[PDB]
Amino acid sequence: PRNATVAVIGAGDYIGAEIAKKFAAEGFTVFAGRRNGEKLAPLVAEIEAAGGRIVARSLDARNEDEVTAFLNAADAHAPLEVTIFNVGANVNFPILETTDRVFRKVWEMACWAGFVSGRESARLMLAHGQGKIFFTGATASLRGGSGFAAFASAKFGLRAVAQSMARELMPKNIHVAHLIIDMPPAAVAGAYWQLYQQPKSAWTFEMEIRPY
Amino acid sequence: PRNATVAVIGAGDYIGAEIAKKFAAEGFTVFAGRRNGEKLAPLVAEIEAAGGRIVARSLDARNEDEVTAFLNAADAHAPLEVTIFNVGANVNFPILETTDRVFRKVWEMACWAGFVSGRESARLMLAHGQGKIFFTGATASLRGGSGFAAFASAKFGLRAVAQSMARELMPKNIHVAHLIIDMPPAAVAGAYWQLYQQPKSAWTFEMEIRPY
Amino acid sequence: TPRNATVAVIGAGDYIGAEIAKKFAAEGFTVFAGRRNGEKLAPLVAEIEAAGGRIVARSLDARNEDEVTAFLNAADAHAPLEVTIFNVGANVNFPILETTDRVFRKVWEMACWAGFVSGRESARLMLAHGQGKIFFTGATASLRGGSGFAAFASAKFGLRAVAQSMARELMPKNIHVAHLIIDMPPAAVAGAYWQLYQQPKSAWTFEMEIRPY
Amino acid sequence: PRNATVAVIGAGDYIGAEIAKKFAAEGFTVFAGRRNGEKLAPLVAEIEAAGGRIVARSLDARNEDEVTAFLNAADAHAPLEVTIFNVGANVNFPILETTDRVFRKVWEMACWAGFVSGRESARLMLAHGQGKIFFTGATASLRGGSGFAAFASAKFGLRAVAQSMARELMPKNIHVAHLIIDMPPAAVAGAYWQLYQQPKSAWTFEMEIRPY
Repeated sequence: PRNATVAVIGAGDYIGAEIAKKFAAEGFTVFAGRRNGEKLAPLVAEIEAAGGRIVARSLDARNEDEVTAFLNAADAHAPLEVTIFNVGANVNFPILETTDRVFRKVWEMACWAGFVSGRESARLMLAHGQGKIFFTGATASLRGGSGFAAFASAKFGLRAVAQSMARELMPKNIHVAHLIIDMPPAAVAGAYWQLYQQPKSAWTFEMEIRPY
Repeated sequence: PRNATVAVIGAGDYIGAEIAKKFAAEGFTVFAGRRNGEKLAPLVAEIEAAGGRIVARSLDARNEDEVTAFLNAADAHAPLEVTIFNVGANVNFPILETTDRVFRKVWEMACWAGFVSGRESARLMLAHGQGKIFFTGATASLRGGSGFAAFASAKFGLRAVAQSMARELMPKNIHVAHLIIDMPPAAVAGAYWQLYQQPKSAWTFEMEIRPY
Repeated sequence: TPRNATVAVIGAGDYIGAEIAKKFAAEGFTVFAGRRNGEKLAPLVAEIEAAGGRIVARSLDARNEDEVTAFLNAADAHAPLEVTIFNVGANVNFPILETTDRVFRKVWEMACWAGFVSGRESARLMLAHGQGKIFFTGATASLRGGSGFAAFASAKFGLRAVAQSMARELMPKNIHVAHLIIDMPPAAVAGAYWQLYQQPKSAWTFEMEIRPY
Repeated sequence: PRNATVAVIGAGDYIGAEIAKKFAAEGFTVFAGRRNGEKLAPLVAEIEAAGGRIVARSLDARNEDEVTAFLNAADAHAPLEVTIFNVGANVNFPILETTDRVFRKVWEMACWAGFVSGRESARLMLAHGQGKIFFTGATASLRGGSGFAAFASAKFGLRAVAQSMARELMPKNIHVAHLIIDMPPAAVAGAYWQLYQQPKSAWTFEMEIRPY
């Protein structure tokens, strides 16, 4: 056991669940959040039967108050050392069929939410003097294809937040990273663990993984 | 001459004025747009003095209904052939001092507004079967520096919108372009004219200019 | 009215190169046009001269640094060298195990080495006049290396770096170094190079990508 | 042991030495090459006192015959499983001062040698049905600065070789990677160990590391 927490913002999918499993398996108390937090009960049982610690919460990440409360709670339980922001929103609409609602919603889910998760984690971590903030990217963080104006906009948006944060906070002992996924959920979790284990002398900001 | 309109969304600054001057000098009826639309009066004087046609309007680009009406007003006067989105927003705040309001407001001015201006320009131009949609970018569209989380996030976001639109609409005879600036505000207006003059067999999506 | 100036077109043997020569000659420059077999430039010379333009055709193997240097020195001696356009392609594809020592070396000599020498020697000549433009033709293989493209992409990436490094050094010294990436009509590429030529120093583009739709 | 060899081409610097020490400690038989192979004698003595296995050879990486013989020698000892190509050439000259001799020598040491190293490694590895081919890059692999025409040309060139080889060979079970440096040399060795440990479902092609 470590006297430390890991926040997994977006433990709904298999990737998010695997990240939770992995950091729990390594002795962190995992705070896991998804929209319908009752659906985390399978994951909790499995992790706790394996002897690991997890606090499951319902969380709409679009809501900045809930994100702040989620992260503050994690840090109150034990010092927050790692946040993994894992909130996707893969949608495709031709530009004319991209509504105001969809564009705003995707930004709120995939960019706005990551900004708030990143800022509030930084606030908690800088008080401890160390920490790691990891964001999940996609190929839409790198290039905007046809139909992906809403989605690529939010993912480019998140990438820029990660960059600016890294420029500011890497010199302040916070490892900001951006993992672009393009597999086993478990392989994504292993990749986050690999970023976690990097020493200060050789930190990677951006990594892309593909399955072969 | 000409029987067609140019919408210059962001005619408030020096760059926006010069673009309005340039496209009017080349025979287009320029629909200029800024916040305080009555501050366009010295520009409207100078342009009409030289024989150019200009319709000055108040415009808050964040408001999607105002943008839609602005672009519809331009098209109703003469077929809309060129939209140039040129909306500022250059701010710097450390991550912890980047407020909810700043982040959301910067996105609204610089990314959301660009998406609306773009999608609505596309609707109108596709009726005429041709047209050009140009977006002004910055170094912050390409990399996020320290303190630039809000601004870089929004410019990255605009880049992805421009990219996705280009992937879909360039095959449908609409030249979508993204002009990155690091000048003569007049030199920027010239660069846009270069992009306008390009034939369909040699269209550039992204062009970056800087002085020496 | 003739400009008292030359343009070196290194690689005037394809349609793109010929159109570049046609364009700069149409705008009043004397074009020095080089291809491996200079006698094959005879139709181009005839066409340019009948339209009122000036052109000197030479045989030039751009892998040969002595020939590149002599070609550029000759152009500058004629009239001040103002624009060099390096347009030496080489699109070839071989799986990695089938990419021979010969193919890899030759593609580098033609597409990268030749560009370095042309660039360096053009810079030497142009800096004496205090101005000039040095343009390099790139490809998508300048930006990413696909399967089978190890030799070609290596040389194109290599050319792009040379261009970047020359630009960082010489743009503040009044040389517009540029890199035009293509993937037409050939007349369109010439237009794009003319567009780059026309840019004022308050707004130069280093790299630009074009494609047809 | 691992009953396998690791070829370190460019073991004459501190980084090269550390890569050798690292893979030897993990039970590989390291084949270490540098221009004067007698200067590897201290490293051999250090690794072998620790219980590691290493063979030192003189190698001029510009010479394709020597590179091929080096890698054949490695594979003849035990299956070549990892090749790490690590031959730098960090020189700076203004363009007019970059001689024919310098531009060619730099390509020969830093690009040509890498190509031959990669092609020959792939030949040997494909016969065993697996392998990893790693290339050390620099910031000059990504952008060319003033004075770096020779170095950046060769480094860009090598990046491209790595890219093409990766596209072709990752589907055929060879992990090709490009580690961009910029720091302790042990940190570089650690990052290559990271890349070695990546499972097939989550391989990264390119990773940048820098110190903080």
